[PDB]
Amino acid sequence: DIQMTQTTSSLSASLGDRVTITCSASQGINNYLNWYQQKPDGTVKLLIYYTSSLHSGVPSRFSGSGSGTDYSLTISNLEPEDIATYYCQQYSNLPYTFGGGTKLEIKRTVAAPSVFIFPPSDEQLKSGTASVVCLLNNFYPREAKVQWKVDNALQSGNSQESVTEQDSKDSTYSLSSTLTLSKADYEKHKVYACEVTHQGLSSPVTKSFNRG
Amino acid sequence: EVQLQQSGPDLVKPGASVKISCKTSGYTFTEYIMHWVKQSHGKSLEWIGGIIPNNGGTSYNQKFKDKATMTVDKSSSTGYMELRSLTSEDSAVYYCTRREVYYYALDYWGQGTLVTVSSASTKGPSVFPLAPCESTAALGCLVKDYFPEPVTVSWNSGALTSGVHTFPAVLQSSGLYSLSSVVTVPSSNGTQTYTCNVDHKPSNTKVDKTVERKSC
Repeated sequence: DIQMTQTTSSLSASLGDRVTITCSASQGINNYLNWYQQKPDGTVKLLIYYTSSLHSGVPSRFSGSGSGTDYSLTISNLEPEDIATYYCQQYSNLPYTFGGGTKLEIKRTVAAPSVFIFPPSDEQLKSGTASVVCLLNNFYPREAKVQWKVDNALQSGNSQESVTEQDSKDSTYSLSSTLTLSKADYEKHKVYACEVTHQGLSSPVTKSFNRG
Repeated sequence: EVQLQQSGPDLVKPGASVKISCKTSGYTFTEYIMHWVKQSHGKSLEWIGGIIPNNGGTSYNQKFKDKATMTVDKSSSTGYMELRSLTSEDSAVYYCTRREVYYYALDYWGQGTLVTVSSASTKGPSVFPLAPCESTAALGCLVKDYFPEPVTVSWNSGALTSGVHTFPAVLQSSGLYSLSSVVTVPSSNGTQTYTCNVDHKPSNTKVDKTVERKSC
């Protein structure tokens, strides 16, 4: 059963740069090696077949190389739409086997998030829970501190975060932080605030509202 | 244009079977082998097997010989794969693909079918507006307390795509999923309305939630 190893599973590169993703097989596979790109939405595209042959409709920035056990996919100059996980596949033996994947992180200029806060809807309150959402839009890099303050009391343990995949045009991230309280807790307090610290902000930005 | 349309997501019981479709268009079904690939959450691709449509002849990955059964149906131009005796290890996305010759490769891919193997029951999302109490405004939809994955969100029936971020779902301590979808618009372009369209196929739940701007 032939093993495909993509040792480096997380790779970062600047737009314009040359990028190389490597793949080695447990035994020789005589150039019977294909490359796929999986987009964040789960769509899979064939890029390269039989080591070197560019699939129809694939930019020439993509090339494949190697022989025996060792294969590489090269992107001559990185574009924003190249954000993906890349997989190698051997067809020398059955079963067809695949590498672990290489996720390509894209490096670009710093951008601060624009920040938005949203109170819970009455439609949620009526059934006993209050979700308070803080949005960080279109920033780079991914590292960001979101702190919740309720009437200026720093919060812990009562919020969850989620982050988009890097955008295919502007290579930025967006992040949501949801603060979850009981209706009863939400209503004992006046000011809800989220404070964002990020490299692109010369000092933290706070967005807040008052209940009632 | 070649096209591989797979059945929708699936909640299944431990021990249950399930049968997945891949209806093909834009090529002679009989002239091309079909393979099936599995992808666990945050995982690599495992090849399951192939099937020659000309005659129904099959190859299987040894690891899946007891699990999976491929078939075709030349009239509907539709391949199938049945998974038997399901467990957690079968929670995955399953892709149908077409093999081409140039030198074999998988040159077209289905959008994939998310299978979740679980005891717990379907629950439809609650959909709540995200509206504010600068040079851009934002609003959105909170899509709370659903099981299993996935949901699709569009805005204005697929006519609003730009400025849109649908966040990946977090599993809450309740064992129910939640996510938000958001839209940003430059303050100027007041003109339009904002409705998020949420579809949870596992619960046959469709919901259009209009987000009241309350400009006046």
